[PDB]
Amino acid sequence: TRADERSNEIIRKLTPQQRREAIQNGTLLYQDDPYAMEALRVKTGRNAAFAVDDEINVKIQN
Amino acid sequence: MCEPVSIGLGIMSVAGATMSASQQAKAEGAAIDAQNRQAQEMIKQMNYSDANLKMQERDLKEQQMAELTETTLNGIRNQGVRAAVAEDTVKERAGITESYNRDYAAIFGNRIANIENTQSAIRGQGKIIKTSPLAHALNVA
Amino acid sequence: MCEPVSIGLGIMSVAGATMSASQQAKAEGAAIDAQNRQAQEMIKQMNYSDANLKMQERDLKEQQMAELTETTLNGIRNQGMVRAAVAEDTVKERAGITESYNRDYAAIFGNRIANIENTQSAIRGQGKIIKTSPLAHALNVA
Amino acid sequence: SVQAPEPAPLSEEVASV
Amino acid sequence: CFSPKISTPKPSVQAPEPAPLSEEVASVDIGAES
Amino acid sequence: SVQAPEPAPLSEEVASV
Amino acid sequence: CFSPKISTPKPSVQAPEPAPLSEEVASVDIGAES
Amino acid sequence: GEFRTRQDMEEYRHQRLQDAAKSYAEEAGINPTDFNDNITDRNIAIYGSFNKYFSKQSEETAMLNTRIEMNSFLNDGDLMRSPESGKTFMAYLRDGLTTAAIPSDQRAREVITQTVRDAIQ
Repeated sequence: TRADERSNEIIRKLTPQQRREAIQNGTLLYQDDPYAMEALRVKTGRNAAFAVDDEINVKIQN
Repeated sequence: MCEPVSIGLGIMSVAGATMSASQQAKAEGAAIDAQNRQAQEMIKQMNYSDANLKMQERDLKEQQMAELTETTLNGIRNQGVRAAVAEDTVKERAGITESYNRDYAAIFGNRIANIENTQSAIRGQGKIIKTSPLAHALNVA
Repeated sequence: MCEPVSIGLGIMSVAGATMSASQQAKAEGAAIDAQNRQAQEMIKQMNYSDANLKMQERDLKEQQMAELTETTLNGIRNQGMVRAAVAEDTVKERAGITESYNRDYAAIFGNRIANIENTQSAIRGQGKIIKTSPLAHALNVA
Repeated sequence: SVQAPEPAPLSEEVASV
Repeated sequence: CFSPKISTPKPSVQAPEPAPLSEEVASVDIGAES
Repeated sequence: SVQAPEPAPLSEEVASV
Repeated sequence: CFSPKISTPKPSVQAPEPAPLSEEVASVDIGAES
Repeated sequence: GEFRTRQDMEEYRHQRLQDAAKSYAEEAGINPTDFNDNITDRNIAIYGSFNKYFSKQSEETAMLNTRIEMNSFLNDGDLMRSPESGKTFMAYLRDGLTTAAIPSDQRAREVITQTVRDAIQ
């Protein structure tokens, strides 16, 4: 659907160190790399669920 | 005397626990959500290393960081050690019934050694032997 | 408080961020427009050369002038005059930018594009104007 | 009261006859 | 005239420490240079 | 706190492989 | 019961300066006649 | 940094433009129906200014996630007392680096320098 797909295919064909240095120099990239967003979603879900369950468990042991 | 959460605590203090569980749940959870959002918002604007910060910022961060600490379920989180060392629908577990109750038949007949509360108890090469802080403290000193 | 443009501050203080963008735009632009109009009307009366005025008017003009300063987009404004000083598109024609005003990584990484075209004169142009640092420049003269 | 909670165990040891 | 309720405090960890000394005999100079 | 802004550049210089 | 909203002031420049002296030894006389 | 979404900036800019047009046309006595000189060279600057801020916000959120995970790891007792502790930390760091995640190597240097200071209390 989006017109930025071609950006996605050319972005995907990069060695991880190349992406690392491209981010480090700040010239290009960061909002179009299809891994950081997944990292945020997965880690956010883990954090929320674990916090709630730990709170309930300690309250029960109280 | 008009904040949605500033009347919730008052009405919980007055009325007490005479109501059902869900109302108390929401009334207690509102303030918790507010506190977590505020603390996370403050933490985001900061830096990471403590060698690049001023004095007041360091004190604020060290004071307000501790509310994210958790103590009970650390091991379940951290078990994911298997990757560092190597390189299930309750029924397959032994000692646990389908209703999350103990199964006395096996533990009394087959002489089951231990109960696998979590994973990694099947086979196992990660050790992780329980210790006591005071014994270690005497050992070092 | 009954003043039409003074109640905006009160509603801003009370209601706050729950309001949408348009209402904040109005309530914040009214005062700025009034101040700008007053400043223009007051500057338009005096003379130009500061050797022909009294001291009160000098101090008043110095204090009042700062409300009209601009600091960010000066280069775009001044680009026009340098063209005539030295001599005598539709986004798509630019390289590195898509029609949606976003960077085109494909061309950047394949065609080896040296520079991204923000403004005009990025195409060719021997005028230079290369960025420098104020502190080194100051140390040069001293 | 409630001096400190008890951490959840990985696995627990029992005995038999 | 009602049923008051209490709240369970959040556990806090700060590492044990012995009691402080009243005299507090320490270094006599403050400052890295010497 | 806030700091002084930065004027928009006329052009950017980039690098490649 | 309220949500205050802060604003961003416009930066202003009047040339940087070191801190002035205490005695500020200046010209002894007043006026352009000399 | 005042807005959080592109649409809000769009609407705010449109309204300010509409007010300013009349507010400036009134002074000279000129009828407003009679301002579009370098529209492209200002749109480009605005959009670049927005994109940079959005990128900075995202990377900072990633750093917060990593900080929480490190703090959660560091509080387990027996794992630290166990004779297999450093290898797990190194494996976690390598896995984090080799999946984008941690943006650059400066952040890795910073976290390595901070963990030593944390593991003292």
